[PDB]
Amino acid sequence: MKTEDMVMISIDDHVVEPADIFEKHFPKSLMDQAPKLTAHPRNPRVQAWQFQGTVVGSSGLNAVVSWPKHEWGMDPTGYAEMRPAVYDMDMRVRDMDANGTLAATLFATFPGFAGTHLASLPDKKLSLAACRAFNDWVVGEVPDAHPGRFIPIGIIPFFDADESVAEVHRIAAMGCRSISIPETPYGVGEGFPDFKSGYWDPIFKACVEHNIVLSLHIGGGINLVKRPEGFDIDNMLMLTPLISTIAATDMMLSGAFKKFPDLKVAMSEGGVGWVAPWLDRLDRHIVNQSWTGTSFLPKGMTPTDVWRKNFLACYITEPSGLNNRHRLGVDTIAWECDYPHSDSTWPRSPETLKSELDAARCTDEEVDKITFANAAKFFDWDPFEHIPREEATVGALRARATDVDISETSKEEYRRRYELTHS
Amino acid sequence: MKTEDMVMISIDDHVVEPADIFEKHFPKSLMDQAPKLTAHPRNPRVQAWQFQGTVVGSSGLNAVVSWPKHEWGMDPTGYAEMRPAVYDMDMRVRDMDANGTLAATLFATFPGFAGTHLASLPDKKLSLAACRAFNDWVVGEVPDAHPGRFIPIGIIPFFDADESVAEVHRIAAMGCRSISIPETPYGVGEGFPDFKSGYWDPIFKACVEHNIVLSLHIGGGINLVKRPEGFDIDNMLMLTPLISTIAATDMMLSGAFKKFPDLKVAMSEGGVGWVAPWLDRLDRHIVNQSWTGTSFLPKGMTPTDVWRKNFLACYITEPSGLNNRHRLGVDTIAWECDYPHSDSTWPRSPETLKSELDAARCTDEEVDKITFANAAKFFDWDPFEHIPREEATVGALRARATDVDISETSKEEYRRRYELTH
Ligand SMILES: [Mg+2]
Ligand SMILES: [Mn+2]
Ligand SMILES: [Mn+2]
Ligand SMILES: [Mn+2]
Ligand SMILES: [Mn+2]
Repeated sequence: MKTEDMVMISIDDHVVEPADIFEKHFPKSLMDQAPKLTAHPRNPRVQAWQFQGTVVGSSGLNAVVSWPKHEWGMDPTGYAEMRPAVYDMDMRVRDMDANGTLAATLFATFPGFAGTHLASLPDKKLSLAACRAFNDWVVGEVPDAHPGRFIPIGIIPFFDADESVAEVHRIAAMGCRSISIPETPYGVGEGFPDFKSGYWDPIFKACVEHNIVLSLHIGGGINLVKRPEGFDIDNMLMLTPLISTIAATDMMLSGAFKKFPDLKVAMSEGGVGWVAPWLDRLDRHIVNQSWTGTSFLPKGMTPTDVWRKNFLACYITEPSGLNNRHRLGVDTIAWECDYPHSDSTWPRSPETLKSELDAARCTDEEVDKITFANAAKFFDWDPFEHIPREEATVGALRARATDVDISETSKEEYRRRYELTHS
Repeated sequence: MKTEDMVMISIDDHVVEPADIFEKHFPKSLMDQAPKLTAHPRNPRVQAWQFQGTVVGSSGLNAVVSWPKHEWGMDPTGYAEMRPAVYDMDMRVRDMDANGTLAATLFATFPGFAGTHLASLPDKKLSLAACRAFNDWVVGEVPDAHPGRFIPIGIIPFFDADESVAEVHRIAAMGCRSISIPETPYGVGEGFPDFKSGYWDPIFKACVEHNIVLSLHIGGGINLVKRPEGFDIDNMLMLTPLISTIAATDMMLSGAFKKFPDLKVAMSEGGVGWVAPWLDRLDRHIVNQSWTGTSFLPKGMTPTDVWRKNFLACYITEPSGLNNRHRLGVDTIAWECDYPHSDSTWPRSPETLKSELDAARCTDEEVDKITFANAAKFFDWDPFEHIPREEATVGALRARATDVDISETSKEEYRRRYELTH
């Protein structure tokens, strides 16, 4: 197979919500309490969202596409500095065309990719309104404005189980395929109930009823880990995506799959390699403990069986990861772009992934599984409903974007263009 | 190769120090302050070590050898309940013969396998004395009494850098090949200095001068991870050996290999599979950050280069771990028995490992590397100085031990035998 004939669905990307999202979707009677854009306290030159006495904005590692690498950093950033495609979905699909990406899966910024910023705030009626307004935009408006380009994923008001169940039903009917939930809830704020407590069971139940995937995105497990005093960016960047073992262990040992055997879990941005040693240890534990007469799994299943039925490993780039694909089961590995994060392979995702696939001796069947078919089955999404397959390939989408400039562009030049646009 | 013809060195096992260790090795002038046996406050049926107003005993997951599985647990256990081989080194070598194990590497129980129990106590003169007495026993007496069966490994009084350097030099002269140090020092107690701070540099320097390996054994990383209030033994037991990524990242990014290019680090009981995804991310980071003109690594070296020269991955059983052996470099993977821990494969270590090696299509040369030759080279230890190779194989050692009973034996029966004896 040629690079140009790949079909690529990404099951993990990120969106910066545009400035009018709450003007358009917050309840009118609550509008004077809606999230509003203000200058960041540490950067009058960039805006951020003020909500319930808090201000939050985008990190400068999470919207870096096309920036020179020396401009990447932890400091807050904002619309003026960003390539417009990070916040303008009309421009986003053009960047996706240029990268050969058929579909993307948009994790939230302002509410938290798992909704934890809304869950941290004291007025839960206000936080609930903000959750529903966000879902109305990212689940309803965006996928319908760009049919076939976005896999609908939302968040829930997980501080309130009954309201979370209601929201699952509500966004299921809007086409929601996944909800992003905190991967290690006991690590969030003061702590929320863990998966073993039963607190999440009505949410798990409603998701199974709608075939909705739980996306457990990295970023929670790192907050569990004590570090030495001096903040080491490089150390954090190294550990943060390599410890999905914690949340996956929690979910496996919670008994969730014995109670809900059809429950689906995607370990978003977790990579591949962590799975193999973890399954080896779990598999051996179940064998060695079979004398107890019970386990956290449905009867007659090994951990590897449950991996293959209920889990999806998700990765951007990991050349050695595919050397255990037969251990895991090749059906359980899905690619992601992670646009516009520092870890994204944009705008060379096809070439970068194809080189790894070729070095791992992937067959064409395996290429298709990893680049789109595993994700499409797991998220119950038809990639060619709105865009025929011959028009959905890397080569065909790139042919629509020969005019898209993908060269390195300073955040200062985006700012100059932004200031010209808004005067 | 047949099972019987393997040669097996374990670079990670554990010892339960016997009752007379401090009677024999603690300074005579301080004997009234030595650790002394007493009833364990949480289990009066077993003894435990009292030292400086604390009492610590063995865990029932760390001396399980021959017990029925339903008897394994986190309750304290003691001499009376243990198979004698766990604390009696004359019986230990017979259990090693029965398992086909040529050599073992004995991590401590009472001081902490990295000495953190001694470091937690207020009187550091007594803690230093206990450290030196333990090293005298486990580095000096035990390997001398059983030549060729134990790779000498010690601990250090790491609460004091000057005393630690002095002790490295002292135990190096006794044949020490490794020191076990806390893998994540900032998580120990209220926190000790991390590897990046430079505090450990004179210790690293002394180790390199004697070609002594740093053993970073699992168990410290888990104490960094917040858990929910509701405890799940299984959750702890599942996570504890799978997060060696933390301490390895700390050591890699500390700059220690830039300052000490020959420093050697063994990730004891850490498994294998964590390495490949971690090296992929480190290799990528160093490529993508090369514009900075700085690195935590020596010039002209990638993270994979430093892995191959400076690290050893250590594992008991991991059927899928060898599927990235060429990624890592097959010279960097070493087997371990972890006797007498719950994770040990005793008394069928050869059979269990061989099945994994065959399934991974290992060549005879790769078999020899993983079972003994990588460890022997990494720890600069000659496996055939006292025992010729022909007499050192699984089959030859097991022929020494055909009379050794290895059947399941309840801890109540060991207690019956123990109490008759005493
Ligand atoms: Mg139904
Ligand atoms: Mn992501
Ligand atoms: Mn990311
Ligand atoms: Mn061990
Ligand atoms: Mn162990």
